[PDB]
Amino acid sequence: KTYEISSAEWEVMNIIWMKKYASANNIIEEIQMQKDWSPKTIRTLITRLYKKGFIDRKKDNKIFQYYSLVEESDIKYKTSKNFINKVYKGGFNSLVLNFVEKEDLSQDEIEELRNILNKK
Amino acid sequence: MDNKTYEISSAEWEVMNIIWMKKYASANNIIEEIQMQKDWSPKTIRTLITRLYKKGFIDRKKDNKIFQYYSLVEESDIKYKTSKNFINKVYKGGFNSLVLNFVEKEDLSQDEIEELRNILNK
Ligand SMILES: [Cl-]
Repeated sequence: KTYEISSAEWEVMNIIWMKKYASANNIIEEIQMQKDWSPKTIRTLITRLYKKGFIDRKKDNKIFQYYSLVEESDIKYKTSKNFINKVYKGGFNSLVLNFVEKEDLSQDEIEELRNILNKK
Repeated sequence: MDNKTYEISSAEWEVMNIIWMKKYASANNIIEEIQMQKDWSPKTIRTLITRLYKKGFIDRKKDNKIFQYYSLVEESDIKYKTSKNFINKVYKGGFNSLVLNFVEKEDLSQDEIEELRNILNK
C-alpha cells in the first residue's frame, strides 16, 4: 500500500516526519551524526523516496525542502503488522509477552504503558 | 571474535518456527510442514535450511541415517533482539511508541486489552 521501505529509508523518513520540511543538506547532517554514509549514498536515498512517491518538495530559496506524502502512523502500524506476522505467528500479545519477559522495564515505563491501554 | 551477525528473512522465520515447534526436525519433516501453508519447492526449502545452518542458527545430529535439525539459538532471545532492532529502526527506540501506535489503530475489544493488562501486571 504505502509499499516497501528499507532500513536506511526509515532513517530519512524519520528525520522528515520530525522536522516536517528538510533540505538535502539537513538530512545529510542528521544522518551523519550516527552514520558514516557519504553524501551520495544519502542523496540517493532521498532520490528513490521521492521517485517511489514517499516524499515531495517545494523550492524555498533555490533550495528544495522535502516533506512526507505518507501518514507516519499509518505506515508504521502497517509495517508493525507485517513484522508481527513474520516473527511472532501473527500475535501482538506474543510480542509484548516476549518484550516484558525480557526487558527490565522501569516503573515509569510500566505506568506509561498502563496509561496507553487505559485510553480506550 | 563471535560469529558474524545476520538478519533472518521472512521465509527463514517460517523454517525456524517449525524447528522450535518440533525441537528436532529432518529436511523432509520441514519440507512437508512448510508445504501445508506455502507453495515452495523442496529445493527452495532445502536452500533455506542450508542458509540457516551456514549462518549458525541451526545444527544437525544424525539419528538413524537421517540428519535432524535443531536450533542453536534460544527462541525468546533471538525474537527479542529482532524486536529491539525493529523498534530502533522504525520507532526511534520506543517500545512504548509501538504499543501506542498499535492501540490507536486496532479495534481492540476489551478482552484483547485485558490479557495485555495481565501481561504487564503479572
Ligand atoms: Cl505511496
